Amino acid sequence: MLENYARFITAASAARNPSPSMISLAGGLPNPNMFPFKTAVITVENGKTIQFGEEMMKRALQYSPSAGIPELLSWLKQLQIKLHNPPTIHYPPSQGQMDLCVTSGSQQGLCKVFEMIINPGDNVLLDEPAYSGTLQSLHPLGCNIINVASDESGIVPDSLRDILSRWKPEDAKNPQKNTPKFLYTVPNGNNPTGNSLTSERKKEIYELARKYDFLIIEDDPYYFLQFNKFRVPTFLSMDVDGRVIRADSFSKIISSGLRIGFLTGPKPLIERVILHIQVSTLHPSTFNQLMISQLLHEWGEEGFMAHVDRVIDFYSNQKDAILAAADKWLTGLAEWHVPAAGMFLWIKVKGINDVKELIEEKAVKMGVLMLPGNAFYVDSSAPSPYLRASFSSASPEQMDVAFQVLAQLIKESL
Amino acid sequence: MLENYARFITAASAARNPSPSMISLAGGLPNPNMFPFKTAVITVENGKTIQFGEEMMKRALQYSPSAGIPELLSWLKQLQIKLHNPPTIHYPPSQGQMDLCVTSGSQQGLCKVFEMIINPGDNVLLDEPAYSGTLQSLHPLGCNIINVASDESGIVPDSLRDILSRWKPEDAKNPQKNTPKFLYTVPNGNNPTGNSLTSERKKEIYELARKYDFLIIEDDPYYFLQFNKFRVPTFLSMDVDGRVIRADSFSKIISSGLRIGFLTGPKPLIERVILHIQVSTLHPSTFNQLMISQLLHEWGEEGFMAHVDRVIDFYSNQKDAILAAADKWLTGLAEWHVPAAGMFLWIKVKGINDVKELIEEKAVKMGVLMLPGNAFYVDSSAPSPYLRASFSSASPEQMDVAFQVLAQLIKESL
Ligand SMILES: *Cc1c(COP(=O)(O)O)cnc(C)c1O
Ligand SMILES: *Cc1c(COP(=O)(O)O)cnc(C)c1O
Repeated sequence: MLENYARFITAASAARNPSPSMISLAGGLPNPNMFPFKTAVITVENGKTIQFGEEMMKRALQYSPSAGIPELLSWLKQLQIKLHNPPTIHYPPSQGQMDLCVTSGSQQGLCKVFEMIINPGDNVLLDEPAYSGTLQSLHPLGCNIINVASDESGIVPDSLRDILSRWKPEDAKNPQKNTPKFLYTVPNGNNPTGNSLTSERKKEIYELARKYDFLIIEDDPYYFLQFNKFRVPTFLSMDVDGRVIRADSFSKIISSGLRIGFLTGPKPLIERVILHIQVSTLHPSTFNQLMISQLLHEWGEEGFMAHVDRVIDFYSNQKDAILAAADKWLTGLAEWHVPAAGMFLWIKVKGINDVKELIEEKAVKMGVLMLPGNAFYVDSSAPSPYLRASFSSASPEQMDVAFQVLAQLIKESL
Repeated sequence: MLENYARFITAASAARNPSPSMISLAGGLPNPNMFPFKTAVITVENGKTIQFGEEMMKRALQYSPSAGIPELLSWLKQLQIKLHNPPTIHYPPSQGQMDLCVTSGSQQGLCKVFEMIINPGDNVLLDEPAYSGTLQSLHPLGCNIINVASDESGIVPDSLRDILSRWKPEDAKNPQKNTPKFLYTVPNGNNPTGNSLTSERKKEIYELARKYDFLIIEDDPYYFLQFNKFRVPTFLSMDVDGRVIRADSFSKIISSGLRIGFLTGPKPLIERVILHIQVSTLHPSTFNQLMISQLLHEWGEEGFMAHVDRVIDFYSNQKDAILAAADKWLTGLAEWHVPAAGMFLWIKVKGINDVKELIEEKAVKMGVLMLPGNAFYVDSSAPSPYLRASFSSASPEQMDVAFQVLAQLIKESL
């Protein structure tokens, strides 16, 4: 039941109801034999070709369960246990028993989670600069976003401690005190900053979240792109309270265009999210789930982790290329921290108040496109000296050209 | 864009903002080279094979525009023009210029439309019995659902006229008065009833929508499954005012499991749906959209309509089969109408109050299920004499078996 999670949940979310030998005339499935696609053959780099014969193609073209197809869900649960060993797998449902939901990309799960929790006027916690997409999702919900200080190691727990001191810990379960519903964070390779939390910080933030009793929403699309070969423990692995909701993405690792992600957290909150899925998308593409599931079952955890290693090596090499181009052209004209994960470099330009002018007007003129930092803040009209540079795609030639131009422009703009 | 649809739009919906030079480092795309699927071949029955070579696979696995791929959108826009010729294609944006959105199933779009529109306390109109999935969607949004009488030709205009008589026409644009936001209907082959609106009723209803200035939400997943070979004009075809939002579905025709449908309507409302999508699913599967696009462009409008004709002929034979089975076993035991479209027969059992015990314990034993009517009403705890029978899949033999058992169980309680 919802009873320990009710203070977190909206009146509308709580109001949702399920909306999913034997000759049955009771179902509402169309006839699959009418669908025009018949068989599929899918090629896999140095891998086993995936084949959908006639009967698997009928499955793939047909409706399937809201939470995901059972083979994928089971594979992903075992993955989570192997990687995070969450203490909640062993608890009753009311106490936050770990559960998982395949979603249509990890943004879908996150959005349904924000929609589940937020009433207008609710207080929520995040560190700016934050992903512009999360900001635009929170804005129409009408909550006050309360900014927590961050630095090259993510959220500074001293700043969080100081923000929360405006309440008493005893206020949390008092329905008349507007204590924070949650803290939102991207712990690995934050977009735009590139910075990651340390485990020391995570342990410290987790104790605060216990002390003031709010949820941690751990949005982690670069979990599998950490450049340090030992991965940092997640909030999920330390979640003794069942207060963590985790969003994982295949968008950087397997495919972004396939729209397959997954949400993991306390069963009663996952159930709310699934009930919302049941009246919207109904489920993620059955076809794309079968493609991924067949790949992952043939790979095993081991083949999966080898591919992740391969992808990390590529991004590591790209990261070294962009840092060298920056060392070359931008030293003394700008500041940046080495990215700990992900695909972005966050550059603070010296001696210029707002950089938006410099990029939109002048850089474009020169055939170079960087992104200004403005859209990563709650007040995006405030001036910004930062720009986000992507290193996922550019060649070393193109990075060299891009930074000469940026160097030229920094200097000309004084 | 908004001011004259603002009256229909929630506060949250209107607050949403957009959330989507030879060298660009400004982009947020992962490298598609890292994704493990390299090429794909999908066969089409008596059609040309769909091939994703190396470069088209990279595109299929990558993010794409929130409203859909440009080639699917243009092909669908030309389809709507051919089938419906909406008055609205020539209007400026603000006055409701026709626009289209590809969605992850037609239900995603419907859900985003209800959410975009409804504030707690709002009045909405519809006819019961209605789709249980629609009812579960509306329930948590807190609106007053006002039932409109329907019969075997669908919504009865005189009932609509009488209900609306409780409001003044000139209160519609009074912000302080709570006139109906919209009429929701499924005008071909309503699930569960199988009945369809006639064009005369459509004209009448449209004129009422104009008089009381509400929107029509035309949810039309069986439009391509009409058993009269000449299709009824749609609300979209007569939409001089730009007050019609139309949801189309490929689910019954091409594939339910690919999660591709689309929404047509006034650009300012479609714009609101898109902005919601940009912070949730982001877009529908690029892979699935490209498979469908290749299919449709190769077929052209003619191959598409020939395919549709074959699906109608198939379902039309199932309809005949289930009707014969009904005549054989149920004459003088039940009442039903012949379905005008869709895949359901709706049966009233005579001389019984609630079928729920009759089916969900007594008939399950003999190995037969049909859906009790309760879930198709706003108050599902009320007793129902009705059963919904699907004819999409069962063979004529299994139909005989189910109606034999049904006939028997009714005898055992007459
Ligand atoms: C890349 C990324 C994602 C992934 O989006 P999906 O919906 O999983 O495709 C989510 N959040 C951030 C901040 C990202 O950078
Ligand atoms: C079958 C059906 C649909 C189809 O939904 P998709 O999201 O397009 O699969 C929608 N509404 C009703 C009433 C239906 O019966």
